[PDB]
Amino acid sequence: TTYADFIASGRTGRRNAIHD
Amino acid sequence: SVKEFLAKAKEDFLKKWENPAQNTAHLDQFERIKTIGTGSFGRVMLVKHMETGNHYAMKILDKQKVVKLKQIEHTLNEKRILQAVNFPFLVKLEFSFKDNSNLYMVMEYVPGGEMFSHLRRIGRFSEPHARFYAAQIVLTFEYLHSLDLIYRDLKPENLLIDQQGYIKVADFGFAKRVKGRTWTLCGTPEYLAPEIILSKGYNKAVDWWALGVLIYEMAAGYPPFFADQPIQIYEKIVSGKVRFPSHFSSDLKDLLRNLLQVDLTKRFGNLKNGVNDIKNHKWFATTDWIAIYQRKVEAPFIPKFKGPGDTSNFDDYEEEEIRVSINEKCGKEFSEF
Ligand SMILES: C[C@@H](N)[C@H]1CC[C@H](C(=O)Nc2ccncc2)CC1
Repeated sequence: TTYADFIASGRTGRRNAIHD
Repeated sequence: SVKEFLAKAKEDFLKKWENPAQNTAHLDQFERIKTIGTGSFGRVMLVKHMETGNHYAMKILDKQKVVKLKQIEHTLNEKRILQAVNFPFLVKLEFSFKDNSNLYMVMEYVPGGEMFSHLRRIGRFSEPHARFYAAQIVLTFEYLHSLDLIYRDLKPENLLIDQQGYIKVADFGFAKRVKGRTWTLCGTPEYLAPEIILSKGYNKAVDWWALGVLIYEMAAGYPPFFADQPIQIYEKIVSGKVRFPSHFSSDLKDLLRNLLQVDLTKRFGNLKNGVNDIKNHKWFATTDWIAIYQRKVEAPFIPKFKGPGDTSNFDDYEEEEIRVSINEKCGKEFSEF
């Protein structure tokens, strides 16, 4: 499932802003 | 009456914008207790004001780290904007000051935690729960945008839950007052509008796209575009094919398709009718906008409160010393702070 795909991913923690 | 609220609100904002509050406390007035947050630059600590016994949350930025990250102008934006604004769902700046090494912004302490932490734990919010929060963001953006402010980093991580279950938006590190278009590549990968990824020159509409991302993530438990690495996320965004969970009501989907709209002539919030395109949507037909503003609606979730100064609704963080050099760093770069 999509939920399972997410939970197994590296981006379920707090996400940092980006910048160049 | 919304027009009239916002005109008076603009007059209030302008006085503070043109004449910012500056140097209204000192580090030694506070007892640092615990680090309750990191990023996107610096860190935020629970502190206690000796003279009142009040608790606050103090953001500290290292001026040298800000310079290295080319965040000088953004940091000046952040503090100049935050000191000027005033809306029920915006975290309040109580004091700001600086010393030889750091910049400090002491906000009100919002004990309830980040929305992110509750969303991840519970998994997803019900549509009514998500709509309650989404309405708050809609009105906050209505307010910021009327001031020519673009927020540029909406995500659950930045939304604090107060003791009454309502939101405070925190972290104005990328907020900017701009009338036309702007080009800086900033925000968080999952929440970027395609026009930012495509380096196009954009406006307040990026915030309405990001609202689309948020609502979806609150309702689904995951964001509409996710992958292990940001470039993979950007690819999914610029295709713009979004799949909704079968549990999403047909109204929710139709809201979201108009928010997660690559085409700026069709994306809600941007059009001739402005924010009413959102407010008068059928997903929002049960929403009492005036009652949301006045904090009269009953919150679907009220966080546990173990006492003043309790931090158990936040994660634990590595504690770093506050070093204050004997020599002034970056005096001229931060002179207006
Ligand atoms: C994830 C980052 N963009 C950032 C979100 C807001 C957070 C904060 O100010 N927290 C806070 C403020 C006031 N009271 C309690 C917590 C700091 C970390």
